[PDB]
Amino acid sequence: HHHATLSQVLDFGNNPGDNEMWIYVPDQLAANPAVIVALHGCLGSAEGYYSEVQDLPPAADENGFILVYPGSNDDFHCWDVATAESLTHDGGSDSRSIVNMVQYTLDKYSGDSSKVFTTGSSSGAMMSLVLAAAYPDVFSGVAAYSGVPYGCLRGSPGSSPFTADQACANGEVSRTAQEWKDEVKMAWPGYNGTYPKVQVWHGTADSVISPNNFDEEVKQWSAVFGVNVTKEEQDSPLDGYTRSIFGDGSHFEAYLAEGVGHVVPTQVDSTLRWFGLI
Ligand SMILES: *[C@@H]1O[C@H](CO)[C@@H](O)[C@H](O)[C@H]1NC(C)=O
Repeated sequence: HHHATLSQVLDFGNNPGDNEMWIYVPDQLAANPAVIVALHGCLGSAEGYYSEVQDLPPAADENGFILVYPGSNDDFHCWDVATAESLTHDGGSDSRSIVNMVQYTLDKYSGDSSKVFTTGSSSGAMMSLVLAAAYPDVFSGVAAYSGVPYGCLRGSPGSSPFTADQACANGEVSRTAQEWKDEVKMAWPGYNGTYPKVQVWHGTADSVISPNNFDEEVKQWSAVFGVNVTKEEQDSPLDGYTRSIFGDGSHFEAYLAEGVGHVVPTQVDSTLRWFGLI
């Protein structure tokens, strides 16, 4: 029988970041399919991430949504989370290319523009929060595994963990919740609108991206949404994962995984439930 496979899309429109686009389209789609953008980490690739999170493609088969795997061949295969272009709405670079991949997909498959989501690990988690801050008009939910608060690397000469200024990855950058909220506002000056629901994950033993970044991400998004922790669930979804539920639970939740390092493995069902797809 025919089987869907990951395939590179060689022309998806304008590509300011000079990125690759790969797509997994199930053989049977929902009538108005959702789109999940799945973002690899540094030194990774679209094909690598397709293998790294093995439960995503079967979930697409079961639910009839489309997976878009962008790929970066620049800066140690890291996503640009440092330049003004990538960090800003309509600015350019990788984030605009990713949005163009989304628009290509919505147009070709008559997809549901209200059901575009993004998930990523490490560098890809960092980019997922860039997409949340700079393109909240495109994305309705994000799931960031082992990343860094939006804007931490603003101005940096690169976005990999090998640059000279490694203050963010080393956990040395602490800003107030208000400062992190104002950072998010800088992604789209004058925008006073919604932001996609944000789910963040980090491991307490991460030697690459300090778990201090989890605390900074919590400050950032609790300020954006104006929420505080209302409930904590132990061992949720797995032993040692502490789930922090903020407000009424509809905008921001966070998971700190005891003993886990770089990166927290993707919990597909937790992320799909967050996106409302299951
Ligand atoms: C956006 O919100 C700020 C307060 O955060 C306010 O000063 C500004 O007037 C608002 N923009 C518009 C167009 O109303």
